[PDB]
Amino acid sequence: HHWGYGKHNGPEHWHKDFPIAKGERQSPVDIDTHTAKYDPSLKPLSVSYDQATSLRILNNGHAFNVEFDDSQDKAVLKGGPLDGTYRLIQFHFHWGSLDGQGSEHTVDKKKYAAELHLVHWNTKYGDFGKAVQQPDGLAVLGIFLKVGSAKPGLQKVVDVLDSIKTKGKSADFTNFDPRGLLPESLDYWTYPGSLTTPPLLECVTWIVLKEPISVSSEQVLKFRKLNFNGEGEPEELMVDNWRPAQPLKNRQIKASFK
Ligand SMILES: CCCCCCCCCCOS(N)(=O)=O
Ligand SMILES: [Cl-]
Ligand SMILES: [Zn+2]
Repeated sequence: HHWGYGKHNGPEHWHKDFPIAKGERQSPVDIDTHTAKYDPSLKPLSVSYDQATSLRILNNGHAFNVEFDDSQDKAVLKGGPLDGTYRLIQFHFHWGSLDGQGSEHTVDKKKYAAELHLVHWNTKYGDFGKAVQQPDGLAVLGIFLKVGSAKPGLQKVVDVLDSIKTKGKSADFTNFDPRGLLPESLDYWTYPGSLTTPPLLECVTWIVLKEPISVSSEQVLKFRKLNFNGEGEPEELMVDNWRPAQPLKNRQIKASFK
């Protein structure tokens, strides 16, 4: 009985195996734009993905991960609310069964069609494993997806999904440039949170971009053709793999823009 997004193993069940699910800094959260406050102490955000080197794409039964070689100082996120440098290790998405839902974070309760998560770990901790044992071990750059014009830079990801339809399948995925998934503006909201999937560790500094990227209906429809199940098992489409907004508790969301 592994965790998932179904009626008997979904978000409302996670707290039993992962008590931190009801913690003090859980993610995602609803971003109340009027309550968010501009923070002058925030330094310029720096996203340097020029030397990013992807290696493989994997269907882990919950979503698909585009993995990067993080053995060297490449693809780093710094500045903004961050102290030090964070290295990109992988990115993945959360999406819905319909265009009207899919994102984890919401903006004034608005749900986007999907949400992209670029996961980075604080280099001061040596590697990802040690970083997830620290309150400032991770930084996730979240980007909303809305349905409209196609995102050219996402097509290579879309076209490889047919080869990793089921849980456990992976495929070579080199030379993918994540810069092609970024919106024009880097305006963002930030707050201290957690991983949105078990183990739900509270080690994340969330940086959620205000400007969504547009993807075509055809592109997201292909995301929805993936399977939660493994090969040879009854088909359960990989859709609605998002955790709903959690209590904000003793936290404040800061804006990088006035
Ligand atoms: C402690 C070992 C488990 C670490 C698992 C990390 C999964 C990270 C990806 C899922 O998180 S999210 N949605 O970006 O917040
Ligand atoms: Cl189901
Ligand atoms: Zn995620």
